Amino acid sequence: WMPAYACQRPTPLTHHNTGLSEALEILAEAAGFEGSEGRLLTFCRAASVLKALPSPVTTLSQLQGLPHFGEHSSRVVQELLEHGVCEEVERVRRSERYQTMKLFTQIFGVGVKTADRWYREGLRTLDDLREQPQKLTQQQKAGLQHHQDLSTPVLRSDVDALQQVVEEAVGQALPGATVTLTGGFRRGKLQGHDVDFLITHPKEGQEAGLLPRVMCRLQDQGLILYHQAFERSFCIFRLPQPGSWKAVRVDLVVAPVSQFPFALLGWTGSKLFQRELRRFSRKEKGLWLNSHGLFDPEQKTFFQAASEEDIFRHLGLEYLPPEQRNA
DNA sequence: CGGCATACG
DNA sequence: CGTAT
DNA sequence: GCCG
Ligand SMILES: [Mg+2]
Ligand SMILES: [Mg+2]
Ligand code: NA
Repeated sequence: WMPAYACQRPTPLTHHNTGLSEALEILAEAAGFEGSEGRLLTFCRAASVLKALPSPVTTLSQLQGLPHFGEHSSRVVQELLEHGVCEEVERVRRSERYQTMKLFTQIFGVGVKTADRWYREGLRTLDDLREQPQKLTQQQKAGLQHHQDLSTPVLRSDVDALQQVVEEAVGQALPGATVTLTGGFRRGKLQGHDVDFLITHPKEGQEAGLLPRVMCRLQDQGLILYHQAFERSFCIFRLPQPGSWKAVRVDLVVAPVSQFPFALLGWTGSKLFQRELRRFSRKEKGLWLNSHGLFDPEQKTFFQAASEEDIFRHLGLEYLPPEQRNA
């Protein structure tokens, strides 16, 4: 009734076990702050299973037979059902370690490893970092200066305005090039913390060298608050606001049209969905999947895809639209 | 017990 | 090390 | 932390 891989089941954006999934994802996040990638994955998977259910979990027995629910995740659900709260989850929420690692990792340019080192040095607040800017990278200085704006959700109305200015710059850099909205917004999200665009051109090869030309034109228009040959660009855009503006994170990605279905699939997510899809491809089908293609290691050949539908078919999976990939 | 996705900047 | 889904 |  419940397949083991998230890519084998539709997962809508809104579901019937929000509180339970949120608690398990706290534990997944905390596992990540401690470098326990294995425990992070299990908690993430257990959370996604609940997102895929057709109704609320009301009794512990309803977890029987569900994949990725063992003693620990089941105990978390049990306590939430009996008391509306899970002691372990609440201890994590208020712990100084969790709050600081979460605060530091959400800085653009700060990963788990950097946040952990700063934590061990006694640092706890953003102003602690600001007072010692000599130890910050140029990327981290940008992320810290813009941290407040980058914490404000991006609205779908913002996305439309950004896509227009991106299309304009893309149109001058390479006539005929196209811009596709990807990421969480393509999955139907109404808010987000960044906007993701995928750029290609219908004539194979014409996209080569395109991203530097796009970036230089965006910068000349005064729209780039920060950015680093290349095919991925992690920028901070200047988004007009009523009587002012705000900083917004935008990712620009280029792919040749031959690889466009794979890049669209990869960059549409969710993150967990893509990990599960690549895991499923390798372990169940013996095929190697990434955002560039799908490789058969036996015949040493790449699978040609003209659409996401092609890719699902070549993996023996039923097609899922982006709005059902919210694992 | 091994494995846990796979890239690019 | 960071970034991305 | 859980699966095969
Ligand atoms: Mg995104
Ligand atoms: Mg992004
Ligand atoms: Na970060």
